[PDB]
Amino acid sequence: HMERLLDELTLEGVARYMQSERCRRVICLVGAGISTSAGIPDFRSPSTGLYDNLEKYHLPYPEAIFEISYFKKHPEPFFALAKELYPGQFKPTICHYFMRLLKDKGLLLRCYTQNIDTLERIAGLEQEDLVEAHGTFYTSHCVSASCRHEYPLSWMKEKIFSEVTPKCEDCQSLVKPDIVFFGESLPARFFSCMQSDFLKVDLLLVMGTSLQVQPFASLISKAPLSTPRLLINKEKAGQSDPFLGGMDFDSKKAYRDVAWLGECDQGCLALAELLGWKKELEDLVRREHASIDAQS
Ligand SMILES: [Zn+2]
Repeated sequence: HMERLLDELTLEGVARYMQSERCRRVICLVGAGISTSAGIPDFRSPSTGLYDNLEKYHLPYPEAIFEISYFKKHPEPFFALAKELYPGQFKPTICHYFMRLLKDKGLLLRCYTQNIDTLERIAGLEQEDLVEAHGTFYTSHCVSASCRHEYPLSWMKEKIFSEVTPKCEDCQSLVKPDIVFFGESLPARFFSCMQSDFLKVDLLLVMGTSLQVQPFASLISKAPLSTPRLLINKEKAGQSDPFLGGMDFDSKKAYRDVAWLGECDQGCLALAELLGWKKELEDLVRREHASIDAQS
């Protein structure tokens, strides 16, 4: 398969491709693994125990706490759990700032994220750069269709910590964080952007996602057949399930998929180093972290 775009199936090969004229547009697909080093737990991991200690709320079924209709009937369990799990700090990771550098260098077509933690926005990705496939806590909206007053995270955090159920100042309906609940569709933006972006992509950077939740995981099968796909993740992921266009890292037919196994921050640091960006990345992270630490 000598017509392949990567000269070798390694991080070095990906970096050479990125700095070549053939690689102009990068799509990042990111999940919980890019935020665990910021102290944000993987909410979909059973080890997080998201559905443990819910007996106190007397739910009809455990998932009711994340179901839109139940939430509109009984929002208190959700907000109590949100207080319990609310992060102590919102400091984006090296990986988030690596994506900001991609944006700065003119390479970022889009970041599709499964995360709700807002760290992409704090790191400087703008609305146009992002597809928050599972929604976000970055904004909240009044639930009444005729009103839809928007509230920022600071307002919602004050309500969560004072243990006052958030109500709209205009109409007194419940205000809900913009995360996708059970019984809700993924945002239209997810499908709209997918249909356009994957015609234009030169590289998929898949970071911190095990590609286990649909339809987000299917994004990898939307890339053109020639598009290299780099996985930076603690574990290999995205390969075909031996039971049930997956990643092929290791067969003799492999031609475009590369796995770098380790912490996402370390993989992004290694890639930045190959690209000559390590000092830029360090300076950016150190300045942004200093700024966050110095909020007065
Ligand atoms: Zn309202």
